[PDB]
Amino acid sequence: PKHGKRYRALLEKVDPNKIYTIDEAAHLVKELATAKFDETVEVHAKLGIDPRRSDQNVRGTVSLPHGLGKQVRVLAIAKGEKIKEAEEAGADYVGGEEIIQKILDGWMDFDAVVATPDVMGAVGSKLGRILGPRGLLPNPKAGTVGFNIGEIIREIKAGRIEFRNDKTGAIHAPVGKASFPPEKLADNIRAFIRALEAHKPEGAKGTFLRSVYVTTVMGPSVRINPHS
RNA sequence: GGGAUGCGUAGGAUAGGUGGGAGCCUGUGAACCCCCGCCUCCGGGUGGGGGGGAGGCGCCGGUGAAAUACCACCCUUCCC
Ligand SMILES: [Mg+2]
Ligand SMILES: [Mg+2]
Ligand SMILES: [Mg+2]
Ligand SMILES: [Mg+2]
Ligand SMILES: [Mg+2]
Ligand SMILES: [Mg+2]
Ligand SMILES: [Mg+2]
Ligand SMILES: [Mg+2]
Ligand SMILES: [Mg+2]
Ligand SMILES: [Mg+2]
Ligand SMILES: [Mg+2]
Repeated sequence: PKHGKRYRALLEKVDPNKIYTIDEAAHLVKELATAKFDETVEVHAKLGIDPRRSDQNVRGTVSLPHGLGKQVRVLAIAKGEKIKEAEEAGADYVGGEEIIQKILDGWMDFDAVVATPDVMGAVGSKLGRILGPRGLLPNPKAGTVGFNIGEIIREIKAGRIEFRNDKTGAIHAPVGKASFPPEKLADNIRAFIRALEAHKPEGAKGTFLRSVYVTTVMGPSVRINPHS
């Protein structure tokens, strides 16, 4: 069949006609985590926007109240003293334009890139075609470009996530782990939804949150009332 | 309501987008072989019947603008 026995059992646990409250889903989603690791919990929403126009894009970051339950390998590219501000903030890999060469050669061992605006000329032109397609190019809207490198790094290390609608008008984010207590999952989920709504495009017509789902890495989805 | 889509070059090859992902499937039957429906760019994709009887997939690496298992929300175009 299309799914293995493990996944089939999980499918029994969901009412496919029910719209769950966030509180309920918080509990349920933990039951939907039966893979052989501590599964990330995810939220997905179908947005009432035209992804074809940039002025109706939804893109930002939100600090999850309870963090991500995952460490983020952070590479910072900075010039001068900012190089130390970076290291001190806890950056995994630190460097200036010199390390651009490493990435040009194929080095990709990191999850997030942050940089001072003053290296963004080189980063953009040298790394743009490498980091861009990977959604790893530092960017104001992603909160990954700034002179306050240490504050950015700390926010990211503290559980700040980025979200950006895809070309189909959908949007997705990790919001914790199946090991989180349900109340904490619930908080993180709301935090994300709130951040989403704070980025509703003025021009967006009709229901913004057309649908909102919660799920686990390897499990089925649960449809939720975003305002619960 | 149900199901599949998606093929420049390179790449094992028909790579839809994004997000998750370090695991996934498998005596509730792997590889492999035969047959069939639908689709087909004639490569295959996808679903199923029969045989078979324990391995298969991903990661890694490689190619690439992008990387594949698995899962989720969607898109396009299509079927029932
Ligand atoms: Mg194509
Ligand atoms: Mg293509
Ligand atoms: Mg994917
Ligand atoms: Mg990814
Ligand atoms: Mg058999
Ligand atoms: Mg069989
Ligand atoms: Mg024959
Ligand atoms: Mg066929
Ligand atoms: Mg076949
Ligand atoms: Mg048999
Ligand atoms: Mg899922």
